Amino acid sequence: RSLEPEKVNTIATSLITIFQGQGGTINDILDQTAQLTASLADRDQAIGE
Amino acid sequence: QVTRLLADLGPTPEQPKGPFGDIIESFADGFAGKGEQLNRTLRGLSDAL
Amino acid sequence: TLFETITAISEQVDPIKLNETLTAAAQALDGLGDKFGRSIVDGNAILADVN
Amino acid sequence: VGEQFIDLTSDSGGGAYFQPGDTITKATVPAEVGPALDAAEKGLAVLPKEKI
Amino acid sequence: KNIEIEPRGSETLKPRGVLPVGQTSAPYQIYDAFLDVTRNAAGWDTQAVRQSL
Repeated sequence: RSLEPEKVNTIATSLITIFQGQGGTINDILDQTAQLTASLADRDQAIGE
Repeated sequence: QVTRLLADLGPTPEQPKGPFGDIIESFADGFAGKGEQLNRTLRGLSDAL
Repeated sequence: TLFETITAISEQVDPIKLNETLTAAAQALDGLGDKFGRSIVDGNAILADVN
Repeated sequence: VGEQFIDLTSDSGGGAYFQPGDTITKATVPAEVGPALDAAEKGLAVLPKEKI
Repeated sequence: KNIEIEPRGSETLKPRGVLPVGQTSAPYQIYDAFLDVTRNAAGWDTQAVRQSL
């Protein structure tokens, strides 16, 4: 019942349209957010105060 | 239909493990040792949000 | 040989862990899948106005 | 279990009709069981079970 | 085919007793399973699925 053709085809085409060549973009997002959140978390005591 | 799906989604000379073998290998190696970290990140994000 | 291969595959699934993983994933979006997509579109508009 | 036969399929279902002694050139044959079993075994044996 | 009975409750069913329709279930036929899997797999865009994986 979960192997219905319409849902599988729509999911597959959408995943293709979304992740086509976006490895570099996602790597950049991960690195930038890692650096920003580490910088913000180094001020845990400051934010608490 | 069985023959068609086994031929199209099966191993090929260019892709020795096939699409499913490649995706499970990439997910097993790309997420090795990140179970606890992902759990903690998801819990913290859920709490904050 | 086919039965031996299927058995070798099936001995690795360990249905307890698969069951809890699938239950968590299903509860994650049990009734909000159109809401999340509308959220992504809304965030797209937000970033298009903020950047 | 068996009981082969031959089916004459015409999507149009009309038009010119075959004459006695003629020959039908377009034909098809089902996928054999041996190739399907081989394909299944190959496609299952390549999956890395330890990675699963 | 065969019928399986799971007894429940403390009351005893008298002869010529009728079980409720809500306490009875029908099987999932093997031909239904083959029909479902084959009709679903026949609509797949297999190239798109392979590309997505």
